[PDB]
Amino acid sequence: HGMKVVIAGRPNAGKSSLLNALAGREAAIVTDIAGTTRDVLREHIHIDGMPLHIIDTAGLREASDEVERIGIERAWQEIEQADRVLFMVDGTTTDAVDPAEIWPEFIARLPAKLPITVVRNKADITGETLGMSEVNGHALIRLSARTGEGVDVLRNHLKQSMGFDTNM
Amino acid sequence: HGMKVVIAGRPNAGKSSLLNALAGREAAIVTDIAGTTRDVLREHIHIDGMPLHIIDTAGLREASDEVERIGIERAWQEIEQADRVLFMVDGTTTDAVDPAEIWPEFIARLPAKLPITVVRNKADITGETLGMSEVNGHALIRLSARTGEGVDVLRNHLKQS
Ligand SMILES: Nc1nc2c(ncn2[C@@H]2O[C@H](COP(=O)(O)OP(=O)(O)O)[C@@H](O)[C@H]2O)c(=O)[nH]1
Ligand SMILES: Nc1nc2c(ncn2[C@@H]2O[C@H](COP(=O)(O)OP(=O)(O)O)[C@@H](O)[C@H]2O)c(=O)[nH]1
Ligand code: ALF
Ligand code: ALF
Ligand SMILES: [Mg+2]
Ligand SMILES: [Mg+2]
Ligand SMILES: [N+]
Ligand SMILES: [N+]
Repeated sequence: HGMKVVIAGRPNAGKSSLLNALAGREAAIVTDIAGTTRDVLREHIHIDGMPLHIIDTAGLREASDEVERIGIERAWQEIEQADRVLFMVDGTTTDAVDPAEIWPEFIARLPAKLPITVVRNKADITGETLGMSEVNGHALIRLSARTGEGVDVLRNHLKQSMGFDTNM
Repeated sequence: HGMKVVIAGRPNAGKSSLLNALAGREAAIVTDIAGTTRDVLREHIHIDGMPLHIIDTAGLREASDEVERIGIERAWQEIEQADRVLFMVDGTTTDAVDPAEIWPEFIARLPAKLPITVVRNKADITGETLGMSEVNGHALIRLSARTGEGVDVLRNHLKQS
């Protein structure tokens, strides 16, 4: 059961690290090498009983080999079918918070009704204030997938935003 | 719930192809490049009502690529914890059917008593008679993960076993 949250963004942003933080398990390989993840990885999790599918994808860039090209094509296929996208941003590589200043082509390609949460990762390095805010109507979260600081704010956000109804 | 079936073997054996055949979707990326799969891939399926976790792994070898090396260590970790291993052999690379001939080091490393099914893949290229047999007490299945021929025999085997 549960809605689909897709984690997407540039290589090395910390997407698999976030998947692992959310799954509470080393589900995905994490290294400092861009293009570590190629296959789509999915974890089914629960937050206070609410089921949720978390989907980790290949970092989006010009592909360095055929496998990574296919992983990126599949990433877009998952984004297109997502219920929400977590746009993961390496906070050390940009100071911009509005995703139109970060990567407008990414934002523009997203399906019309698809909600996006901007996740500024690596707050442990940048020293940004942890937690939730808003920018141009998008949820904005600052956290560290590596240390786990601020990931509870994301969990609460997913709890509050990814709900659905059901019966027998 | 459901038992854990781990598909394991050399690179390019057709492990991800078999995952995709069993899962009925393009769950894993398939190419002719050794070391395509590195992360462990898991698909929960039901076969005629029976729940199974089918687990696809990095082809086993001494890899140079750091990520493939990690995937191979993780493949061994899955094998260690499996309820059955499907040992996939590329039928085009050997006529041998006994896994002791094919790759004794692999068979010897498996947990004591972990059941192993030898799967001779690429029967569409070799012309081998599809279906189930046995070798030295091991189940042996000849099939083509690409065309799907003989995969029904594997499905029935998993249900039975
Ligand atoms: N300092 C710090 N490093 C991080 C954080 N999140 C990820 N990393 C590192 O960034 C690199 C890439 O992480 P990974 O999860 O593989 O990125 P992906 O390619 O987007 O999946 C790895 O060296 C991670 O350990 C973080 O919050 N803080
Ligand atoms: N002709 C034929 N090719 C196959 C079959 N199964 C896999 N292949 C090919 O073998 C290559 C490796 O397949 P793949 O599933 O990625 O191998 P893996 O590394 O073991 O996962 C690919 O080019 C596949 O299309 C088969 O049954 N018949
Ligand atoms: F660069 Al990656 F998963 F390794 F997006
Ligand atoms: F060589 Al592979 F999955 F690509 F075992
Ligand atoms: Mg990754
Ligand atoms: Mg594979
Ligand atoms: N990475
Ligand atoms: N492959």
